[PDB]
Formats: sequence, structure tokens, C-alpha cells
Amino acid sequence: NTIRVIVSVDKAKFNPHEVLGIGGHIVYQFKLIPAVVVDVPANAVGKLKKMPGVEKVEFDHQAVLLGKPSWLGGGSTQPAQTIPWGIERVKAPSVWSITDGSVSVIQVAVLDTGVDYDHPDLAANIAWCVSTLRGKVSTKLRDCADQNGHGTHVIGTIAALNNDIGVVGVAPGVQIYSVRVLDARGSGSYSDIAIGIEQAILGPDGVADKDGDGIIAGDPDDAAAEVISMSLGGPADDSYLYDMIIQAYNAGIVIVAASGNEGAPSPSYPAAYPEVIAVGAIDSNDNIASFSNRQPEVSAPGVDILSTYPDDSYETLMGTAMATPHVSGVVALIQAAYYQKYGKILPVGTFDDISKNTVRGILHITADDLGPTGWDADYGYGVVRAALAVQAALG
Ligand SMILES: [Ca+2]
Ligand SMILES: [Ca+2]
Ligand SMILES: [Ca+2]
Ligand SMILES: [Ca+2]
Ligand SMILES: [Ca+2]
Ligand SMILES: [Ca+2]
Repeated sequence: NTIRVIVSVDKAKFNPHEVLGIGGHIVYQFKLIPAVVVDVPANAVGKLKKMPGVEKVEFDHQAVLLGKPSWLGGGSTQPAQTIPWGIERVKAPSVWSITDGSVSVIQVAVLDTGVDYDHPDLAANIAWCVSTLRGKVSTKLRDCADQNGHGTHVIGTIAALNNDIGVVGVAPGVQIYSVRVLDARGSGSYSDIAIGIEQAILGPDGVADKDGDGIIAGDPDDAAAEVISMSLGGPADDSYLYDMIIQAYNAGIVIVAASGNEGAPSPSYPAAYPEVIAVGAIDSNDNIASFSNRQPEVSAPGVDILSTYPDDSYETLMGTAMATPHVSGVVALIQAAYYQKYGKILPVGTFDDISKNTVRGILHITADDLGPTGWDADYGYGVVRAALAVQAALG
């Protein structure tokens, strides 16, 4: 009866009453790209096409969480802090006395099923809690809360607190924007994801560049996250989503996503974009996971990953979804350390980068090169290493 559709518009010519006229609804007018999410009856899609200036009509595609409960089972096994093997594998703990992410200009946004925001091992690091489900940006704690468990896990992988209890993240001091883009079942429309990406550059104040100097990420006066981490993917590549991705990147934000769990020969979207670092999964033997989609950029612990889980609990999951937050957390350390030393963050790399000069190049060079020498289709450049990466960033 009604269908959701994302129109790419001439914002000069385009009038939302026109769609309202044809029985439609306006879902979300993008702040950062000339586009608008709409509901139209099926027959109107014709009409919608040359509304002035509707220049492109794109359908709303489905993306899916990329982490699942592990074969080995189980919880936090002791009433003290556990360090999950993957945290130690990506060489995080030795960085912390330099930084643990707690540099205050630095935020990581995590677009997922939501967060258990008052989790005793998360709560202090959760700086903003948004949902974008169904096109409506909500900031109600009841809407922004994790109905699934996955985003809670993925977040504790980046940022669980270094303390008494539970687990610890790669960056246990970094601030987290939780942007709920996937429903209770872990399904998400691209539109909601695109909006989430926009919410992550806007930050809590709804403005991309308050103060007008074209510095977004790494700007103390702006609320923009510096990392957007997506433990999700789907098979569709739409141009308004890719445009949003180019908005993030241009803001100087590092974008990180799961390669996918299908054993496919290349990454899903958004991982498959040049501007995103595609992350594949290793196990505790440094073998590539056979589920891990091939031709990632880097790989990271992704099998039998103990992390935070609702409600105030912990669980062990697996997938390229679990690998991803290790990479994101390793970026957060890079940028935090870099900022703490120089007045400034590093630029996002490119995929090709083998320089000490960007986040991505440093990643690529300090990674632990497993399998065949150099970048390979299983490991990418290899397994990411916080300690060596932060040493490069500051050397
Ligand atoms: Ca802890
Ligand atoms: Ca600024
Ligand atoms: Ca400024
Ligand atoms: Ca920031
Ligand atoms: Ca709770
Ligand atoms: Ca290799």
C-alpha cells in the first residue's frame, strides 16, 4: 500500500507538499545531502519521478547485523575484570597509560541495535544515545536502548570500562555515541543507516560545523564523532548512502565496517566502499574465520568474543561484527594519542596508503602480517595492533 523511497533532489526546485499531494508522507529531510526519505503509495512512484527537481528515486534496502552467538559459550566467569583475548591480541592494554581514549574531543559512534546505556561496565562512556528507527530521530532512552544485545556487545568491545568488573574495551576511556539503526531482530533499512551516519557527524547539537571553520572531526568546538563503526552490511550499493558516507569521510571521520559472514569473495556494503575500512575476522589461533568475507582491509579478533550484553551482563559472540569494534577502538587510540600530543587528529587514510601519515596507512603498516606476505585476501594487511600503531603515530 505505501512504499519507502529515498529521493535525491534539487533542494532549490523540490517541494514536499507535492508528495503529500499524491497521498505521500515526508519521512526525513537530510541536513547534509540533497535527499529526502518519503512514503508514496505504489502507483505514485511514477509521479514522484518528475516532481521538480526529483532527480533520482532510490528504493530502501535491508542491511543486517553481522555477529551471532559463539559455539563456545559463555559469560563473565569471575567477579573481577576479565580481559577478553581479542583485547590482548590487538595490543591495546599497553597503550592505556599513554591514552585509553579519554581525550575529550574524541568520540566513536556505533551504528547498531542500540546500547544497554546504564550497563555498569558501559554507562560512564556513553555520551549520547539516539535511535533512527523508521526515519524518526529519537533521543528517548526507551527508544535508544538495545532490544537485541548486539550493539551492547560491539560497544563493550570498543569501550567497556577498565575497572573492578566485567570486561574491558580496546579504548576503555573513549566516549561513545550509540546510534540505534537496527531493530530488535537486527535488521535495518539503509535509510535509517544513512540518517545514523548523519546523526554521527551532527553529534548531539544538530549542527555539523557550529563555528564555521570547516574543521569537523577533531574539532573541540564541534560535537562530530571521529569514528563511525558499522557492524552490519547488505548487498545493495545505493548512491544516497554512498553520498552520506562521503559526507562522513570528508568531515575527517574514520569509517569502519564488518566485511560480512557469508564466506563471499569480497566485502558487503558499506565495508566495500573505498572510504570504509573493511574488517575480517580471526580466531584465537590467528586463523581467518571461514565465514569471514574475503578481501578485507585488515582483520581482527572475531571468534569467541566475550563482551558486555544486556541487561548488565556479558556474552560471547562471533562474526565480522566482533572484529570491527577492535579496529574502531584501535583508531580511537590513534586519534586520541595524536590529538593529546599534537593539537590535531590525523587524516583518514585511503585503502592503498602505506604511509605513516594517515590513520589508514599507519594501520596498514603496523598490522601483523599473517598468511602470504603483504596484503592478502584472507587477512587484508593483517591483524591490527594498537601498541605499534600508536608508537608510529607519535614517532
Ligand atoms: Ca570492566
Ligand atoms: Ca568547526
Ligand atoms: Ca574550531
Ligand atoms: Ca569529536
Ligand atoms: Ca541495564
Ligand atoms: Ca599477509
